[PDB]
Amino acid sequence: EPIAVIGLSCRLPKASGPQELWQLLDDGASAVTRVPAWGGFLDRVDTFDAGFFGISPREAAAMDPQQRLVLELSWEALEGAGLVPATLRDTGLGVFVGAARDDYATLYRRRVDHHAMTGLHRSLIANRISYALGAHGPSMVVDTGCSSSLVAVHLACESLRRGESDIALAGGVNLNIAAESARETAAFGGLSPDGQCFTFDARANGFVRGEGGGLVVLKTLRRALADGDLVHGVILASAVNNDGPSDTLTTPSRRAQESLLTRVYRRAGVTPTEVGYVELHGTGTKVGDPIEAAALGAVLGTGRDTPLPVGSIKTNIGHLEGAAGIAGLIKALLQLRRRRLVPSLNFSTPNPDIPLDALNLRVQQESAPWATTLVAGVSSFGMGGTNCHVVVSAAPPWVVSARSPQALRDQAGRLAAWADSPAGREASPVDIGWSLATSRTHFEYRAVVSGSDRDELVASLRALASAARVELPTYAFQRSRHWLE
Amino acid sequence: EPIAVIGLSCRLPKASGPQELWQLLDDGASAVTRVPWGGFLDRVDTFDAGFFGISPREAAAMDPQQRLVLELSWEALEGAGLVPATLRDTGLGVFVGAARDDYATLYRRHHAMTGLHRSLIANRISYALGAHGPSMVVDTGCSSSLVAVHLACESLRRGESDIALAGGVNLNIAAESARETAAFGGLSPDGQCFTFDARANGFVRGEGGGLVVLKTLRRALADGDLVHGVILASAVNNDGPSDTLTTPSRRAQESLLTRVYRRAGVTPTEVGYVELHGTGTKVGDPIEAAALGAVLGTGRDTPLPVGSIKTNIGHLEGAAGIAGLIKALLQLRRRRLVPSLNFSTPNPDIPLDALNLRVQQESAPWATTLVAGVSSFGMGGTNCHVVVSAAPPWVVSARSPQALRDQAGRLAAWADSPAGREASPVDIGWSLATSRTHFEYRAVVSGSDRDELVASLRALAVDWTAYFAARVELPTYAFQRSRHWLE
Amino acid sequence: ETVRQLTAHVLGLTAAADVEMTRSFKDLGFDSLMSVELRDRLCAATLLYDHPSPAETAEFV
Ligand SMILES: *CC(=O)NCCNC(=O)CCNC(=O)[C@H](O)C(C)(C)COP(*)(=O)O
Repeated sequence: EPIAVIGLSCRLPKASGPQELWQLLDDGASAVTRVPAWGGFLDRVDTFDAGFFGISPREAAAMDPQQRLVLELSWEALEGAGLVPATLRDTGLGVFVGAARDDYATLYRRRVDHHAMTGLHRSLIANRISYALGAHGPSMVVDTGCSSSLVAVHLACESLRRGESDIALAGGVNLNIAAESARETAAFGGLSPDGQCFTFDARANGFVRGEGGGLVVLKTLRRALADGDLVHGVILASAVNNDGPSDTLTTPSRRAQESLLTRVYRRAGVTPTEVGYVELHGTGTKVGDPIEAAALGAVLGTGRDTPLPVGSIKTNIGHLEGAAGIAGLIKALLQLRRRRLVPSLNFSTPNPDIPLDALNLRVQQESAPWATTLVAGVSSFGMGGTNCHVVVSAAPPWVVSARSPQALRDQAGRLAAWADSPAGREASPVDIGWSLATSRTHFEYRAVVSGSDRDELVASLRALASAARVELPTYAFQRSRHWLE
Repeated sequence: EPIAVIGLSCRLPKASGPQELWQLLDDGASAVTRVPWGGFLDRVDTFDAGFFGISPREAAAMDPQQRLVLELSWEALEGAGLVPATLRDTGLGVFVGAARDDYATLYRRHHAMTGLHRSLIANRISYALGAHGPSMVVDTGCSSSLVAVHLACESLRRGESDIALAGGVNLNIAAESARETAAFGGLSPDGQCFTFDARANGFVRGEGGGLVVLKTLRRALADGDLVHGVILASAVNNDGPSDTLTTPSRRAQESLLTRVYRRAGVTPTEVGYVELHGTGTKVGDPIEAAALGAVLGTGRDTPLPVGSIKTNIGHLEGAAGIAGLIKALLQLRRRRLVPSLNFSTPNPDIPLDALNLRVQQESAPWATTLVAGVSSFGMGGTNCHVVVSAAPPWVVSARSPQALRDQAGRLAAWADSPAGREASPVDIGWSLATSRTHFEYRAVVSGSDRDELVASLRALAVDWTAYFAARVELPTYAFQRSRHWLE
Repeated sequence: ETVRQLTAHVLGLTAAADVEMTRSFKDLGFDSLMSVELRDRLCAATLLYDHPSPAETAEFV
């Protein structure tokens, strides 16, 4: 049974939103910079708006920043999907978050109140979302590895198909706070000294550090059509398997990937010569990249008149190693929605060990429009051997509210900026007003503007900042520093 | 689609196997002792690295939880009557729930990163067995094992898996974890777990692990496996908007129980036992008792027997669900109810007479099929319930001469035990020939009587399929563990 | 004096000035442990369960 994707949220280096991520990917820019006293690092990871979620500053000080980031991502995802969180209380909403790092606990333990137990456990990452949203559905954290996010997405889809959950939250998160994780990672010697991910390139020497998070809202296609929700995409089928008896536990196996791809394309009703793009899991390594290329050529490259376009998002932001699958799924969904294929960086000379011409595969290194429905595939291979694949097809007076005066003025300014942006110019002002009045929850503080033109409304909103359904620029938080001492 | 459980393995304080666990539970003894307060194992630094082909340095850097899970899976496969060598390149899924990584804390005071990942606890099994099924580790809290069991059952029902290994493990090696547990304020000062009692003042730490083998009931019947039990349904839910993120909710538990007993088709007043999740605290125990009385207590003409294994070994917080499931399976197999310790007077907040519940504090036979329920509530607020009903010449092999003599000794001891006296020697030989794998060093004994065969086995302590019967259990394998600890 | 809301600093709101009356303890953050601690912190000067805001709590004294 197909699963309807209706909304998503993400937080990536140099990309604080889906629009920012699309702008970064379409412009061919890399967010991998040096450590802010190589790799993609977020900005102000120690800042959190604890007042919005009703959390005391003392609890937030010992709180894992990953939990706060996931809570903010979930709030943004539910806001962007047109669903009021207050209407999700006492409902069987499922939460699926895949995390595999707890470096905050190591930082706390290397150098004792009652908040340490609650704030240093992986289950509370999803339990806090369940508590805040009042969800009666299943909530758990799956530890898979580099493919934890895709495993969580597959579990959410299976739960939706079974019927025990009506709305699911699937995604992942990863943060690199402690230098101990970096030291252990460099001990393995799998980091490229150049600090870049040379996917399907002859200069591949390893991957680069990356951090960030992503979440997505999953619902059944029938229920989404019944409720009239705007569908971002359609997940057709997914499957999870393991390499099994390979040469080494770390070394991946081609046969398992081939079988996984064949089985995931068999039940999805998708034949070759109609898949327009495939999201690569390659981390710029000279070991697994040839295996992945050979598997893709054997499964999808065989019997194809035109070369299959391939690419990866790790060339821009890096290997998040805890949220790679959800990031790839978000990139594929954005490409499907915009009907364009973003270029992939770090590709100059083809890998001699990879016969791209023989495998009927080509790396997309130029922004080109997408033409025919369009089918894309996102693959995530865990380090231990777990592999997942997801197939996604394309879908077939202004009131501003906030809990603080400064927050209200920030919301008004951001709304005015979004309206002035060309993205918001494609929607009529009546649609914007309807979305603000129906798809946005009413807070303690509110402001109402009126006018006869869009420019007048924007001017009024900026002055105070000192029916179809359309997207809105999420919520503007007032983050404050909360760190251990 | 009901699931068939055809084998299980466990490692608990003063319980190295299902027989030892049954002996401990029936005798009404407690494994909670002093720190060498709480149940503890003999040793956790000992492992047989040569059995799995693991280098000694890798074993030293290996997480003991991974080794314990691998050993438990091997024991469960050996006792399930399935040859592991025939499980290669098959859709076998592994689901292990773990929530402790104190070995990383010990290391942080190339092999290091491989022996400190929680996911590999399952993934290594897929590497050892060569399985192509899903292998993921689920972190939920105190209900991780039950969640993993439910996920394995659902995967088997869907059809992407043939045989599943579902369970959990938890080890307490670091004193820092004990420090945080004491600072939280949940450890009982008396070092005892008074479930549903008036002396409830916290729980006791416990370490151990468990695993079970899950297969489709129709497929198991077609193959002809020894069905240990039949799991009917399993549901997972969250308390949502409770009073406190830590404080559990009664309405969510009531709804979960109602849905799990409606989906399984088991009406009230025919369930003979319920495995309690009581932690010996005066907060969640009244809520659990009220939920049980409202769901299962109502509409029953007799008091419902309830009990918890935490009164015998203590709270594990990583394998409590699988331990309760194993205890329920053992009770169903033996058709007897073990007593519950640390129970003298009912809690004033718990109206047992009004709730139509009673604590099983005596050893009595079980009479009507028999249906049991196992509950597991997580710390974050995740609840799971599982409903399980009852089923409707000698060759020895090992990889070392010392291992061979140890296996012969354990086999002879099991034969001398009254449990082994119910199986004919021909059945024992058939099980040894077919249900056991032939290792590098094998020996064959000959005799005309059981006593002569046992005496020959103690003295020394080919297509055999066509030589011969039913399938009977055997005392698994005799490991040769060696110390492997970081320096 | 009578109100002397100086023990609210256990909430972590810096000085005891940012704490606001006519509110609810559950919104600003108060579990069982903090409630018990605040009940035992008034020995130097029902009572809290039925009195969410600090105003009614100080109304007793
Ligand atoms: C494995 C696990 O979850 N173990 C703890 C289970 N605990 C309970 O069932 C009781 C929950 N107890 C509490 O919430 C305590 O009363 C607190 C933590 C002291 C908070 O008390 P407050 O709500 O009165």
